[PDB]
Amino acid sequence: MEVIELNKCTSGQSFEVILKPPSDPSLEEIQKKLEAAEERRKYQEAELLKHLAE
Amino acid sequence: MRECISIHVGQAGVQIGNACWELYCLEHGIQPDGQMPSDKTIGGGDDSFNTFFSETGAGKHVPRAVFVDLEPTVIDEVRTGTYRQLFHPEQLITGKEDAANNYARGHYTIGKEIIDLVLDRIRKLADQCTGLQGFLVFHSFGGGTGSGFTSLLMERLSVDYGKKSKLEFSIYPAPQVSTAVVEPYNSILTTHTTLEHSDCAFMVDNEAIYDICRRNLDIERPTYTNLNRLISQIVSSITASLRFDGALNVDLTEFQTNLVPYPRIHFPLATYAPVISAEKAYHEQLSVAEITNACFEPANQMVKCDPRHGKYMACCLLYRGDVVPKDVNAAIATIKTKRSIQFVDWCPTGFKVGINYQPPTVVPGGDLAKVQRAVCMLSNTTAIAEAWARLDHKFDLMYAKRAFVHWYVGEGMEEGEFSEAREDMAALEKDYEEVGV
Amino acid sequence: MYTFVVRDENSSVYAEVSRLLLATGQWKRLRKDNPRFNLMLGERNRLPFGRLGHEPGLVQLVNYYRGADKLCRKASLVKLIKTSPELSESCTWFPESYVIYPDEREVFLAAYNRRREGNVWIAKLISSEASELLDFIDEVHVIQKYLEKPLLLEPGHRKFDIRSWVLVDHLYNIYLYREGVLRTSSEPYNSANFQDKTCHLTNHCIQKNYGRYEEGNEMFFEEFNQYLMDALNTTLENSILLQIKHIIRSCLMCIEPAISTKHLHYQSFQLFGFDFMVDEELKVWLIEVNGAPACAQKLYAELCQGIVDVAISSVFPLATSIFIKLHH
Amino acid sequence: REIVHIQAGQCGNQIGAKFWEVISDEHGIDPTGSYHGDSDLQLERINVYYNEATGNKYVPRAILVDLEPGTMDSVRSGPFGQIFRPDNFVFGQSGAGNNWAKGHYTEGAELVDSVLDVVRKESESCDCLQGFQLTHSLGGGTGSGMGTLLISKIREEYPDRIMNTFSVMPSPKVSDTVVEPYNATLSVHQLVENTDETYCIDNEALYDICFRTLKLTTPTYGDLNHLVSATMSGVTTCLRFPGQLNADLRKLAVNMVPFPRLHFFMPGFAPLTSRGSQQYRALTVPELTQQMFDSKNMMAACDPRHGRYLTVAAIFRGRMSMKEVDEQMLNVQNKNSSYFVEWIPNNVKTAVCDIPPRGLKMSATFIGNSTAIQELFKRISEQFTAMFRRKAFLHWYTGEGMDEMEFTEAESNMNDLVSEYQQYQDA
Ligand SMILES: Nc1nc2c(ncn2[C@@H]2O[C@H](COP(=O)(O)OP(=O)(O)OP(=O)(O)O)[C@@H](O)[C@H]2O)c(=O)[nH]1
Ligand SMILES: Nc1ncnc2c1ncn2[C@@H]1O[C@H](COP(=O)(O)OP(=O)(O)CP(=O)(O)O)[C@@H](O)[C@H]1O
Ligand SMILES: Nc1nc2c(ncn2[C@@H]2O[C@H](COP(=O)(O)OP(=O)(O)O)[C@@H](O)[C@H]2O)c(=O)[nH]1
Ligand SMILES: COc1ccc2c(c1)NC(=O)CN2c1nc(C)nc2onc(C)c12
Ligand SMILES: [Ca+2]
Ligand SMILES: [Mg+2]
Ligand SMILES: [Mg+2]
Ligand SMILES: [Mg+2]
Repeated sequence: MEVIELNKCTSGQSFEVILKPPSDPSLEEIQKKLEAAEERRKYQEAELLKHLAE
Repeated sequence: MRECISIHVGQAGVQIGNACWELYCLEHGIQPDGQMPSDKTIGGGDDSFNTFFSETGAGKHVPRAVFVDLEPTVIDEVRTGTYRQLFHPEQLITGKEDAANNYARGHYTIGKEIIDLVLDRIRKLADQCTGLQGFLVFHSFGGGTGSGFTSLLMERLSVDYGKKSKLEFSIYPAPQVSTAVVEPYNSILTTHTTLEHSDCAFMVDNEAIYDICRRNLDIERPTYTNLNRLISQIVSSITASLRFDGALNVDLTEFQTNLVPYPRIHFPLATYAPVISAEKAYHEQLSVAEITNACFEPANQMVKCDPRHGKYMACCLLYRGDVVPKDVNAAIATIKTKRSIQFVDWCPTGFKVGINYQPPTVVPGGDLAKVQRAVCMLSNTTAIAEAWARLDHKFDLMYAKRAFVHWYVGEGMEEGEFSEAREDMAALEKDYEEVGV
Repeated sequence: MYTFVVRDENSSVYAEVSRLLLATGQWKRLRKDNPRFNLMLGERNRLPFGRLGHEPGLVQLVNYYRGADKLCRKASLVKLIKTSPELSESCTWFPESYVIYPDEREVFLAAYNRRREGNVWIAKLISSEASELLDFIDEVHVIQKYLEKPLLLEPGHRKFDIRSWVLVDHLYNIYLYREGVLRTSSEPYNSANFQDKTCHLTNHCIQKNYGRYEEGNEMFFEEFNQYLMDALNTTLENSILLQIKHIIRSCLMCIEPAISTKHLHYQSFQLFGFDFMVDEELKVWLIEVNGAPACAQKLYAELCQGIVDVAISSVFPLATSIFIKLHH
Repeated sequence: REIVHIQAGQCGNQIGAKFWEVISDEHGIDPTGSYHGDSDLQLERINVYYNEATGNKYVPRAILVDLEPGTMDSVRSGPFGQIFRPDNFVFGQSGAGNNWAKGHYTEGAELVDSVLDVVRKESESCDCLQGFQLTHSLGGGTGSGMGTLLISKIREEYPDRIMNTFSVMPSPKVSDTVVEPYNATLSVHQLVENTDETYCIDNEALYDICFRTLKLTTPTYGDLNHLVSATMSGVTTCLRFPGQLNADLRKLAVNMVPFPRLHFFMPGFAPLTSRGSQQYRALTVPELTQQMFDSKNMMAACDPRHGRYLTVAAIFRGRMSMKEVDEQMLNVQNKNSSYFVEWIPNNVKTAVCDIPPRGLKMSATFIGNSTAIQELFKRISEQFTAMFRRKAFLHWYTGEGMDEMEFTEAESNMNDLVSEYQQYQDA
């Protein structure tokens, strides 16, 4: 077991033990998708109010 | 010194933030009014605790936190609770009606109304930072706000703070304490939209915390207060390196560097020991070996799974209390011979150890007894994919009948986002299996 | 009542376990995809162990040990024996084996060259020339030393293999069913040619001379013990069964840390089929371990009843033992 | 999170008046609107159903609607009559004559706009309005015909609020007129499209419970309404009291209604009690759970073993072991798992409130979305077709402007509702 990079201080210690070596979307696109969904809510609400008008 | 901003979203996020910040004040010696007598640099300073606390001219130490809920009653308890003086009113943001356990309602309908307000309140804390390093986001997978509004928040934070790291503390849904049937929908949807925006996420299955409270605290019917005090201890172990002197995980970047070699596979498993009941009259204090050995027992993990049938990519041991490196190596030597610990071939087999001499702090009157030494192990094992398998199975059962889909479509969401999100989870499940065959 | 589901319709052993459970009047069967079960008689491939033990208010149990395939695949069994110090490369009861990919190829040829200076090997199919077997492989495999001097029953000059059924419960007790079976070859053992392999392969499917000496080419311990006394002046317990009990215990104690469900959120048991080969000197060799074995018709009733008593009713109790417990 | 209550018709106002009597006693409000209770839990969510007036008075957010003055005069004279805001009494004079057409198209049309003015006045005072709850019968004329006209017009003005109803189903066992299957079929067509949650209170079930179980030989409407007010109290417990779950109407709809048209719930209650007689043995938690799932405690005459539970809500009231509740609730699911759909994981959620109802130490209320409720609509559809195949009694309706085609459409839509429930009973 190799113990490496041992650092000590008043608060404690740290080290590493090795046992074996190895073998996006822009603000524009966000605003558009949020408005596309609000459009779909307004369309479904208009279809409802049109149905109630009949 | 580099500052970290914590963001608590939804009921689960806010209430867990209450637990963590109460614990932080006890550890750092900060009174509920914000005063900290041990701090001799009045009005400022770049000490390690200044990563989480700013300072006023009068000497108050204010958390670099913001609480946001789409409904007021939970944050209203913070506005009137024991630590009401601690927070500035501007960093406590409430709506008027919640997301009704509906991801699409929290992301699209209500989220759009309040996203710009939160981002400017977040901006007010960032301007107080000489070198902001990123954010710690607390939320639930199952809640409509915790899932819906967080994924919208994570999207915008990548735009406004591109060079910044973002760590998640996510509450995985558990039927024993959840009162919503659509949590698998919200969980998959929020994981798909957030995945590329989070650098490292620590999942916490409420089923695991619940059972730990029953088994090791002898609490017959654990409440959120029981769960959150225990969760705050684990969170405190994970963040302690950011708030204290040391050389391991000193910045948010080091979390991804030490625990996440693959961007998509960024869900480390957390194991914690010992959890000892404060009502236990006689208790034999456990050794370094006994508590290090407990880190490989599935009954002590934040997510129930079997690391024997997976592979490790990284492993951290974070000790609090009377611990010296000599005993850790002696304990790791014994454990390696008696347990199935297998690393992926392209990774070195080993452990990064951090020791903080201050023993774990327990809130007075809580359920946890004070111990002489404790440890939190962060291990990126592919065995955590079992939690995705469980979640995706429940998702597939409901979605096959399109049950409850109409609630989401009626909020402006398109049915395709369900399958699109599920497809991503299908890819995520496949990556884990590649790495861990 | 207790609840169970059946996800392997092709299992002859657990089909009988389904009937015996229903006949108690305290077990109700559900549909395969119902999660609110106490017991799962699971599929053989891609069993979803990750979904077990997450139903509140239900103690869940499954008839397979996750990770036991490391012992029940020919390639995995060889790797396990050569790498585990509990068994070591100098294991005296496992034949020399090498894994070949169509690999230890160069290490194998070193043994075959020292064998050039009995060099019959099996690949899994029998051959005496190393190059011929390798040509067959390409058209994963393990090559193994073919035991050239096996114990032959008389009358007949016949080859055989011994199958032992072992049950491992949720507590990791190791129970060896007292009734084994000898799967015999009805054709005399011919050492002069290995291309004709009906006298070498003792599998039941190979036995299409079938049934001459004993019914179904199956000899049980009652008769085989009596033969060993009259012919060789010994008993089945002393000459063979001690080694079988030693091999079964050694294999299962090796993988116990990797498959045990002692501190898990679900439990496991599993029935295994160990296949042994006895040589000219009454020495037992392990051939393979079978993870989903079938029983013999005479023993189906008694064995499946014992699976319920020891592995199922021990966890879900109701409202002389046929097993030998192998102590560890 | 305020709720606006509406009660329409004879039946609507009688059960509505009983509902306000029961919950006013639970919240400690006296017939004059003064609070004389002991626990502050009684007022933490009092704003959901009560407006706070001058002098620390509590006025129910209730609107009382009828086309006759008879029943509403009885309400104003009743024990809690003075608690209602007098302006919220809105009534005509002609009546509706048990005629769905009069309530929906002629007589009720004259009166509906003035009801909507009172509704608007209550809504504009609301901090954040959740939605509306209506109490009515479906077999009469005002509650059935005008009630569904109101619901249609409330949805037009408040399209993003929750519409919840307590709808009483007619039964020849307790029958006023032969035209009740006509009125019910016309009304269910409206309820399918214009409500989010409907508690199906079947008068057949209430009669059988009174007769078979409570041993009442000749039940009155007062005996039936005792069961209704107990159920209405129980299903609104989580809306009125603080607890682990601070529930609202929308979260209830989101979790109970997996398909929009299938939002008709079977209410259940335990223990079953007759008024004026108190039983002194408190029930064990195993007994509450067994009885609340028993068909003999269902308020809709449907055999739950003939269908499958889509979703289930259970609310326990009293001081009891929440662990024993979890074990017993899990025991019912694990022991009858065939009757709960496998394609909605964990579809039974439980809530606990420490305040028991008046006169009980422990109680349990059941809200089931079962596919067996098609039996109720089948029953009403059979009685409908029995008369409609001969166009019998149709002149009462065609004289108010209606066409036979409208009856044909209503029959079809309900028969579609029945077949839709049968779709998920096999899956
Ligand atoms: N550990 C823990 N889990 C919680 C807590 N509160 C809620 N949960 C879990 O979170 C899930 C529900 O999400 P919530 O946070 O309550 O909902 P929300 O984020 O506020 O979103 P909405 O209420 O739908 O607007 C359930 O699975 C609960 O079990 C908590 O305080 N601690
Ligand atoms: N090293 C060896 N020496 C001699 N015979 C051997 C041998 N290895 C295998 N055999 C013969 O081959 C026969 C079948 O081989 P094997 O048991 O590996 O195939 P299998 O797995 O398809 C049958 P099952 O699964 O039922 O045990 C055995 O019965 C044995 O007689
Ligand atoms: N459960 C119950 N049902 C009632 C009550 N009053 C009337 N009904 C039923 O409601 C139907 C009559 O409708 P009703 O409300 O009286 O006529 P409306 O005033 O025009 O709405 C019949 O099926 C009655 O059985 C009551 O107090 N309780
Ligand atoms: C089928 O799953 C659910 C069923 C019901 C609910 C929820 C989930 N979740 C919720 O937030 C609201 N809710 C409830 N609403 C009301 C008005 N009364 C209730 O009594 N007990 C529960 C629980 C409950
Ligand atoms: Ca300072
Ligand atoms: Mg919430
Ligand atoms: Mg085999
Ligand atoms: Mg009447």
